Amino acid sequence: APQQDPEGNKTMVRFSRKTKQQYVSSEKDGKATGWSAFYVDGKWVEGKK
Amino acid sequence: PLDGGRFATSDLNDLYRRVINRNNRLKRLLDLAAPDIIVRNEKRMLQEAVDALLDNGRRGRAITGSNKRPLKSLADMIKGKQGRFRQNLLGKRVDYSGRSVITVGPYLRLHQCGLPKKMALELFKPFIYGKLELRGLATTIKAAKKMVEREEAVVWDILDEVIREHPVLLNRAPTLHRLGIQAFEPVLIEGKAIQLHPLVCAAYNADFDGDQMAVHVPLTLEAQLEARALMMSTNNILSPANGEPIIVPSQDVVLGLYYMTRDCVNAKGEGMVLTGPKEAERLYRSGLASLHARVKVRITEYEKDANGELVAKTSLKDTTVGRAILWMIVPKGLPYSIVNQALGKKAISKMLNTCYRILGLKPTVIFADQIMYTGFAYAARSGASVGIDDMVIPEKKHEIISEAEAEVAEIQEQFQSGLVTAGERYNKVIDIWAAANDRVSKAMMDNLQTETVIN
Amino acid sequence: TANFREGLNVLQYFISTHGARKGLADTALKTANSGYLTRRLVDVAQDLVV
Amino acid sequence: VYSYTEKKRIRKDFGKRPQVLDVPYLLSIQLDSFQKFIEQDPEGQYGLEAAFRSVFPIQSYSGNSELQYVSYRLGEPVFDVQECQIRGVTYSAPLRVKLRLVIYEREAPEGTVKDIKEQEVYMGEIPLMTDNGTFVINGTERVIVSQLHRSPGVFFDSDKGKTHSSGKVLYNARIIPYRGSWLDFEFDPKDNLFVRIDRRRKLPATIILRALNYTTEQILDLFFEKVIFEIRDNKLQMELVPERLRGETASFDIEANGKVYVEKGRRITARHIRQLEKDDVKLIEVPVEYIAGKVVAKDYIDESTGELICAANMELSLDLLAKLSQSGHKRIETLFTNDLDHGPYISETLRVDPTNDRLSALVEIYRMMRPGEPPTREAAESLFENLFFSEDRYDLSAVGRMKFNRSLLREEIEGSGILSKDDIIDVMKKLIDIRNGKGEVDDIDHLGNRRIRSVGEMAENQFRVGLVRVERAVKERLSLGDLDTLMPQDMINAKPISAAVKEFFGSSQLSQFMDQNNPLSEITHKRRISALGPGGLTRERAGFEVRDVHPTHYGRVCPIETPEGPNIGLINSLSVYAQTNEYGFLETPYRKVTDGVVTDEIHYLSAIEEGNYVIAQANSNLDEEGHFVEDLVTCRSKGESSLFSRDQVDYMDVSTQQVVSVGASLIPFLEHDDANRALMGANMQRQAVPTLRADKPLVGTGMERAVAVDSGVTAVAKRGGVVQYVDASRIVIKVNEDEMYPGEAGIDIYNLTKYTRSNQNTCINQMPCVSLGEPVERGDVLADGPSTDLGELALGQNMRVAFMPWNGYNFEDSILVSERVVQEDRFTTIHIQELACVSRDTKLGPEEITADIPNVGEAALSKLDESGIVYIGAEVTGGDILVGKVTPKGETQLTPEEKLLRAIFGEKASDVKDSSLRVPNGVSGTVIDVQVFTRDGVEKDKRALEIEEMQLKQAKKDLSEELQILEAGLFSRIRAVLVAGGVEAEKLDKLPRDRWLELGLTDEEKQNQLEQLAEQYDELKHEFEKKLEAKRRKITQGDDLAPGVLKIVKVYLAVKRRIQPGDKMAGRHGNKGVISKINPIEDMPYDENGTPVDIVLNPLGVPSRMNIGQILETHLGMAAKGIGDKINAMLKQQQEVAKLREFIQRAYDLGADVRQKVDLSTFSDEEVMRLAENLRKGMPIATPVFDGAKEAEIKELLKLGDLPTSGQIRLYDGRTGEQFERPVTVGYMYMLKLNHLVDDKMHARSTGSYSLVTQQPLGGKAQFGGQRFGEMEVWALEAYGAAYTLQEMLTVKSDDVNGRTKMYKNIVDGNHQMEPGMPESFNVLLKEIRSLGINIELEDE
Amino acid sequence: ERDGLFCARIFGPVKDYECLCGKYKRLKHRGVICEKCGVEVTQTKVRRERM
DNA sequence: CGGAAGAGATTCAGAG
RNA sequence: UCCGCGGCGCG
DNA sequence: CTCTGAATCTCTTCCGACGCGCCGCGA
Ligand SMILES: [Mg+2]
Ligand SMILES: [Zn+2]
Repeated sequence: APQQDPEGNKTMVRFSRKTKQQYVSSEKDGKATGWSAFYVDGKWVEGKK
Repeated sequence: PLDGGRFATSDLNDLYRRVINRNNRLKRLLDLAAPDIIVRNEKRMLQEAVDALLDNGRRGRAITGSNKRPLKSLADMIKGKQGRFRQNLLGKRVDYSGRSVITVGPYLRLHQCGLPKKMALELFKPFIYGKLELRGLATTIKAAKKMVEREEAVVWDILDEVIREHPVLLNRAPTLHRLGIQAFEPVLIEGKAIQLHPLVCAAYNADFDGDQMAVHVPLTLEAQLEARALMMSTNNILSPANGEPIIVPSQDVVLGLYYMTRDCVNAKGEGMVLTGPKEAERLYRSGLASLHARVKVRITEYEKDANGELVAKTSLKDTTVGRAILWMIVPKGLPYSIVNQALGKKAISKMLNTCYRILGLKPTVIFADQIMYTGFAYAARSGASVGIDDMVIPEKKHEIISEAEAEVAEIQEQFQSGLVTAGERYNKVIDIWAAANDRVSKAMMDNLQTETVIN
Repeated sequence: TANFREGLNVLQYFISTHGARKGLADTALKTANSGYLTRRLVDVAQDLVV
Repeated sequence: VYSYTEKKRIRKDFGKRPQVLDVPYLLSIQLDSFQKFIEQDPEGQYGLEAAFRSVFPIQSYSGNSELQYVSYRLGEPVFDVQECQIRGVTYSAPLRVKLRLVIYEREAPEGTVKDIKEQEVYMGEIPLMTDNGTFVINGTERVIVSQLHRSPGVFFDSDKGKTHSSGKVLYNARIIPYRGSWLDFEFDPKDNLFVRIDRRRKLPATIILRALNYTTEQILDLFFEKVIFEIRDNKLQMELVPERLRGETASFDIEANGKVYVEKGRRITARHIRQLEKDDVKLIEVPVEYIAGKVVAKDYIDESTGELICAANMELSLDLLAKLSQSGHKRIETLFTNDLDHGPYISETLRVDPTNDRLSALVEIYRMMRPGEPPTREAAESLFENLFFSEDRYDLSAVGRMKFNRSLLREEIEGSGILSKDDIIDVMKKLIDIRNGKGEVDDIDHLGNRRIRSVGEMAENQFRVGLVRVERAVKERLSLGDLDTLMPQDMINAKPISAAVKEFFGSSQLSQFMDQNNPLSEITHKRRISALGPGGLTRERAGFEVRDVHPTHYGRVCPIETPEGPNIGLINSLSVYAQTNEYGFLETPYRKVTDGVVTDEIHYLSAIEEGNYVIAQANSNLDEEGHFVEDLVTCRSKGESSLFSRDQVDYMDVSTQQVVSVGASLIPFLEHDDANRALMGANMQRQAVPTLRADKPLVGTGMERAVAVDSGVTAVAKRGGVVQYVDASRIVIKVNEDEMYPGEAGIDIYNLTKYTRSNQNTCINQMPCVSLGEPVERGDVLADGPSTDLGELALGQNMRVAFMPWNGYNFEDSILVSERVVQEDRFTTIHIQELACVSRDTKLGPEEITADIPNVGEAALSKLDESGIVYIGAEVTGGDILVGKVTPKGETQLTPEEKLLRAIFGEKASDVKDSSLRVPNGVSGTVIDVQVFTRDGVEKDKRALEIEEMQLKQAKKDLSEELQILEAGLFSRIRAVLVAGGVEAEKLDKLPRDRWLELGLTDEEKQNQLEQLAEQYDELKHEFEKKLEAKRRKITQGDDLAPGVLKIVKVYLAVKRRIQPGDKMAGRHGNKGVISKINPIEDMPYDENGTPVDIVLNPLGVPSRMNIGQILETHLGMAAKGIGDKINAMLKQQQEVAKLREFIQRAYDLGADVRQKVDLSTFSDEEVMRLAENLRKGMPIATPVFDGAKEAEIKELLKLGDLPTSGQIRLYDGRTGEQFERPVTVGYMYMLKLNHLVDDKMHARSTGSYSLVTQQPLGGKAQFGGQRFGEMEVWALEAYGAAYTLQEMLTVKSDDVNGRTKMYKNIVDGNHQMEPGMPESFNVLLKEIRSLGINIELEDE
Repeated sequence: ERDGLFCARIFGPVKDYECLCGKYKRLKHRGVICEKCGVEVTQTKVRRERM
C-alpha cells in the first residue's frame, strides 16, 4: 500500500466495515486528512474520503 | 461496473441504503434506551427517508446526490415520458431492423422498394443460415456463420432465393397517420441507399433532402400474409381521412403531362390527319411534328354498357399529337374527353379517382405506373428550365409606384395641414399602398400569362 | 417595393426577416402541440371497435 | 497598390459603394477579454487583482493575526500546446501569489505589528487560452461561448390583464442584482402594493417600509401629498392649490376672495383653474361633507385629557373632528386621492398590513424567509441587514449602479453596490408613477438592455468562488490554532480553487465541445452568442417574444445566422462590425454627419444612443463632396424608417455588410433571395467538409481573404523577408536586413501540422504555397490549410450545372451526378479515426498486450509485430486485429471427465482468452500512427522502445536542424557586418567559421556586434543542450494514465472516402440534395461543343423556395469560366503576351464605376504570365452582399465572353442524341459535401446484445442495436387490422427471453411457427409496483 | 455481503447452480441448499424474481 | 412560464 | 455491457 | 345583528410531438 499521501503525510491502516476490507488513510495533527486508498482486485487505488 | 473498476450505483440502491441506515440507527437508539427527543428526531428522519425512497421530490425540497441532481425514486420510474410505461411497455426497441438514407428510384414498379444488399444480408442472416443448412451447403451453425461472413457467392444466390416473395415494412418517423408504415416487396441493389417509388413517397410526407427511413422484416408467415394483404402499398390507394386517392403525382410528373397536353396555335405539321395514335407517336419520334400541333385523329374508345360489356366506338376527333400519345396508355373504358385538355394536378387526381371507380384496383395501379413513366420521360425530353429573363417585371410597375408615392405625399401633407387625425392618415396610407400592390400584381399577371405569336 | 429579381435594400430585407423567424418559431412550437393533441385523441378513442 | 503576393489571382470586385473601414480582427472579443482576465493591473480594476482585493485581506481577532496579499504572478506552462494535445493534459500554468502573515502584540493599539512573514503560495493551476482563442482541456479543444443575459438594474413591466382576465392592467417593477436576492414590487386587482423576495411569498409593502427605519406618519408624508384644514366653532376652512381642484366635480359652491361661484354638478376645467390662479386664492371655506370622506394623516392629541383620538390612515369621523376641535387642535392634516394621479394604494397597504411595528414586520419577514423556527429580534435584524446591505452577500456591480441610476434619472453614475432606503423608496415612487400612467414600462428584449458576458467574467466569478472557499478555510485555520509556528503555504489549500476552475471548464453548459469541420465553422463557433447557461434561460420556458427579432438587432446581432429547430432565436452570431462596450452592451460603428458632408470620422454607438439619433441607410448615394444626391434621404430613427432632409441626418452607416455576420456574408447574391432559404444555407455552410484538393470559388464575396487569414489554420507571415527554403513540412524565411532586430539571427522557421485528427475526424493538413526565393510580405499567407487556396476560403468545389428535369432521378430535390466528377476525385475526402486499447491488471494475472493470441489464424498475426502491434503503413479491413491483447479467464476448473472431454475436443476451454482490438465493422483503411503510454516501473516492449528511439531521434534531428539554420543566419549576419568595412573577405575565406566569429577585423562597434553574436551563439548552444536534455527526460518519463491500467496503446487509422449515392451535397444558397444516381459520362447531356454537364438539378424547387439569387450565381459562373476558357485558349495558342494583357485589362475595366480600377501597365510580363496561369481556370468574381453585380453588368460580362446573352443554351440529350426543344440554363455553381455520408448511417441488426434490466435490445449504431418501434408506429399498426405482426413485434422479436430463442430455432429449421410468452418488462413493472407497497397480481390462472 | 442489499443467501446465487461457498458447481445438485450458507442451487433468473 | 383545473380557505349577501 | 446527465447535429 | 351558503380568492399540481446521430462528463 502507498506509504505516504500526495501531501507527504503519513498513512495508517483502517477497516471498512461496510465492505469488510482493509484500507489506508492519512492523518495530520492526529485528524484525518480526508484521503484513503483501497485494495481492489490486485491493485491499490487512492482518493478523497 | 465502470472503467477503472468503479461501479455506478442505481439511485434506488442509495435510497434503500439510506432507509436501512436510518432504521438501524432508530433500532439502536431504541434498544439502548435513548432519551425521548432523540428517538423522536430519528424516527422523523426515518419517515422522511421513506418519503424520499418512494416519491423523492413529492414534498418539500427533493433529495439530491453529489451531481446536485434529484435522485430518481421508484415513482419517477413510472411517471413521465422516461417512465417505464411509455418507454418500454409501449414503444419497444425491436430486432431485425435497419435504417438508411432514402433515394428516388423511378424504375421501380409500384409495390417494390430498392433495398441495399448489405442490409438484406444482415437482416436475413438467420433465414440464410436456415436455407443454407436445408440445401445441405452448410452442416453446422458455425459453418453457416463463417461462410456468410466470407460472402461465398453461393450465399448471394441463396439470398436472392430467399427474399423473392418476402415483404418488408418501411417506416418514417414520425408516423403521423397510418400511411406512415407501408409494405413492399424488395429488390436488391448495390449501394447503401433505400430506393422508394416517388408516388408513395408523396404519401409518406417524406422528401429526399436527407430524410432517413427504417425497415423491419416480418418473421412469421401469418405476419407476412398480413403484410401482403393489408399493408401492401397497392392496397392503400384511398386515404382514410377522405375518399380521394392519396397516390397522386406531383412536381416533374405533373409538369411533364402539362407540357405534353398543352397545344399552340401554330406548330410543325399542323392540321394533318393520323389514322391512329401509333402514327402520332411515329410522327413525333421521327421529328416531323411537334407535340403541341393540333390535328385530327381517328380514335377508338369504349364504355361500360348497361350489361357490363366494354362496347366500342370509333370516331374522328380534334386533338393534339401529345394528347393522342397520352391517350394510347389509357386503359379501356375511360372516355377520351378526359384527356383532351391541358392536364393539371387536379385533373390527374380526378382522372385517377374516376379510373378507380369505373374499373378495378389493378387497372388503376397499372395506369398509375404508366402515368409515372410517361410523365417523367416526356418531362425530360421537354427540357423545361428557368432563366433570369423569365421573371419579366411589368414595366407599368414604376408608374404605379410613383402614383402611390404621390398619393402618400398628398395624404401626408394633408395631415401636415392638420386636416385629419393621425390614425386615419395611417389607415389611408395603408389602403392606398394595398391598392397599388394589387394593381401591380394584376399588371404582372396580365403581362406574364399571355403572349402574341403569328398564326 | 422592390421585387425579388431586383435587389432588396438592407432595410426591406431586415424588416422581412421578422416574418421568417416568426414562421420558423411558429412551426417549431406547433409541432409539439399537434403531437400532444393526437396522443390525447388516440387515448380517448382507442377502445372503440366495430 | 497590391502587394506582390496578392498580384496572383487579383479577384474582380464589383462593389460600387466605397469601404471606409476595414473589417476588425474577427476574434478580438475572446482574446481581449481573456487578456483582461489574466494580465497584470495596478489599479485592481479587473481580473486576478480585482478578485483578490475583493476578498483580501483576512484578519483573525482572537488570533490577532492577519493574512494579506502582495501580488500575483503566473508561472510558465510546462508543456507546449501540441504536447498537451498529444498527451491529454490540460494546457495550464501555475498560479503564484505573494502572501504575508502578520502578528501584532497583545496591547493597544491593535495595529502594533510584532512579526511579519512572507512567502509565495502555489494556490492553483489555471488554463491558458491558445493563440487561436480556444482552450485545451485534457486532450480536447474547448471554446467558451460568450453569454448574453439580462443586465442587472431595475425594470418595469406590465401584463395585459392575462392573469386576472377581467380587462384591467397590472404592473410590477423588479430589481436584479449581479448577485444576491431579488426583490420585486407588484400591484393587485385590488390595487394593493405587494413586495416579494426571491419570489417567496406576497406581502404588503409597508412591512418593508417600517422594516426600514421609518414610522407610519413618515411613510405617508414621504409618499403622499398633504392638505390642511381648520375648524372654528362649526365653520370649516381648507388650504388649497388651485391646480389641486382639477379633476373633481364642483358639486358644491366654492368661494374665493370673499365671493362664491360654482356651476354645481360640473367638473372643474382649465378656465376655472386660470380664474382661481389669477384670483390667487389661498384659503377657502368648505362644507362638512367635503372634509367628510378624507383620511386622517397622523395622530392627534387632546391636551385637556392627554388623550389621542386620531390614528394613522383613518377616515374622518365627525365625532373625532368635533372632539379635537374642542380640545384645541383646530388644524387637521389629510392626504389627497386624485382618482388618476394620486391613487391611495400605499394607504390601502397600510390598512391591510398584519404588522404593527418595526420589529413585528422584521420577525414576520424572518419567519417568511426562515419558516419552522422561533423568531428573534436579533435574528430578523441580522437577516435583513446582511441580506440587503452586506456588500459581500449582495452586490450590484458598477454596471448595475449605472443602469439603476440612469433608469431613476439621478445625476450620479457611480455608487455603492448595496441598496439603501432612498433607493427603495425612489423605485417604489417610480412604480407608483407608472401606475398613474405618467410613464411607460420597460422593454427587456431590447438590445440596449441585455448584456454580453465574455469568458473573463465567468472565469473571475469561478475564481471568486474559489477565493471565498479558501477564505473560509483560512479563517478556520486562524481560529483553530497558533499563528507563529506555521507558514501560510500550508494554510491555503489549492484544492477548492482547482476544483472550481476545472469544474467550470469541463462541466459548464457554456464550455461546449469545439467543432472543426472547416475554418469558417471554427470562427463562427468562437464568435457565437448564446442566451442559455448559468443565469440565462431554458428552451422550455423561452417564449416567442425573446426569440423574435428586435429592431435594435440592426448592426449589432446578425438576424440570419440563428440555428434552426428548438434552439432558434436563443443562439445568435455577432454582426461583423459589432464589438463589446466595456459595460457589455453591444456597440456599432457609424460615420459622423457634419452639415451635409460625411466627416468619415467614426463614432461607436449603443442601442440607446442609436435610438436617440437619426442614422442614414447605407445604400444612400453620395457625391464626392459627401452630400447625398437625394434631399429626402431615407433613414431610420427611433425604430422606424422614414425620409428626412439633408440637414436632419445625424449619422451614416459605415458599410453595406454591417447587418450580417461572416457566415451570411460569404453567400453571394444574398440580396436576391428569401430569408428562410438564406438562413438554411448560412447554417449548412458551417457543415462543409474540406476536400482532398482545395479550389477557389468563382463567385465569392471578398470576405474569404479576411476569414481565411483570421482563422488559426493558415500560417501567416509574421515577419517580412524572402523565403529561403521550403519542403513538404518546413518553411525557412530570411528576414530582411531592416526588419530584423539587433542581435537576432534574421531567420524564422515554421513547421506545418502535417496530419492530425480533427475534432470531427476530418483531416487537418497544411500545404506550402510558395517557392524558393519568392519575396514574402508582412501578413502574407505562406501555407494553406484545409479548404484554403492562396489564402482564400475554399469550402466547396466548382461544378458545371444544368437546370433541367431528368427522368425523375432529380425528383424532389434529388441530385444526379456525372461519373466524371467521381473519376477526378473532385469530392473525395480523407478521414481519420482513433482507436484506443487499454491494458489492465485483471483477476488471476494482468491482461497484457501481446501477439500470442489463442484460436486465431497466423496470417492475421503476421500483420502485427511480435509485440502485438500493427506496423504503420499496413492496410487493414473490418474484423481484423490491429493490436493483440489477452485477458486471463480465472481458474475455469474442469472435472476430470470434462477434462478428458476437452482433451478429445482439443485445446478449447482455455483459462486465457482473446481480447484484442478489432477493426470496426465495415471500416477499412491504412494505419498511419501508433502511440503507447505506459505506467512507470514497467518495461518498454519492442514497439515501445522502437517508437521511443525514433521519437528521440526526431527530436534530436529537429533541434540540430534548427541549430544549423539559425547558425547559418547568424554567420550570414557576420558576413553582412564584416563586409561593411575593413574587409578581409578572402583572408577570412581561408579561415574556418570559428575564426570568423573569433577574429577581429577592426576595433570598433562592429567588433562589439561580433562579440554580441558570439555570446549569442554560446547561449543558444547551451539552451539547445538544456532543451534536448529536458526533451529526452520528458520523452523517457512515464505517464500517470488512469487507475488500474498498466499501459494504453492508441492506433491511428486513416481512410479515404468517396462520393456515393445517398451522400448529401448542397449549394451555398441552401438547396440540399441527396445524390441519387451516378451516370456513365456518355449519358449526360452535352452542349454544342461536346463537353458534358456534370450535375443536373431540378428547376421546380426554385420558384417555390424563391432562391432566385442562386440562378443569378449560375449565370455568373457561365460568364466567369467563359473568360477563363477564352484566356485558356489565348494561352494555348502561345500568342504575344501583350494581347492577353490588353484582354485582361479590358476584363477588369468591364465594370461600370467599380471601385477596383486595377491596371496592368505596372505589371512586368512574367507577373502577367503568372497571373494568366492562375486565371486560366476561370476569372474569380467578387460580389459584395448588398452592392452586388447588376443584371446589366452580368450581361455585359457574358457578351465580352462570347456566350449567349440570355445565359441559356441549346442542349443535346446524350442517351438518344436528339435535341431538347427548350433552351436550358447551364452554368457554373459552387457545391459542398455536408458530412452526412451514407456509410455513416446505414445500419442493420439481425440479433446481438440485450440490455440487463428490461431485456430489450440495445439502442444506437455503436451498440449494434435495433430501431425503436415507437408508440406512433404501434398506433399505425392498430389502424390496420394487423394484429399478428404487432404481437410478433412486441413479444417474440423484442422481449421474450425464451420465445425469441424458440423463434430463432424454428426459423433456422425453416418452420415459421410462433409462440408468444410474456414480455419480461411486464414482470419488471409488476415487481416495481409490488415493491411500492401496492399489491397487484394476475387472476384466473 | 450476507444480509446485505445483494445478499446471495436471500436472493439466490449470482451464477447458475454455483454456491457462494463453492460447495457445488453443477446441476447434479440442482435444487439443493448449501449447508455453509443459505444460497440455493438454482438459475440466475431467480435473482430477477425474489423480493 | 404561462395557462388550466382542482381543492381549501376566506368574504359577502340573503334570510332568519 | 452499462445508468445516465449535459451538449451540440440532422430529420 | 348573526348564521349559513354561495361565490370568489389563493395555493398547489399537471402539461407543453416522434425519431435517429456524434462529443464531453460522471461518489
Ligand atoms: Mg425531409
Ligand atoms: Zn454455501
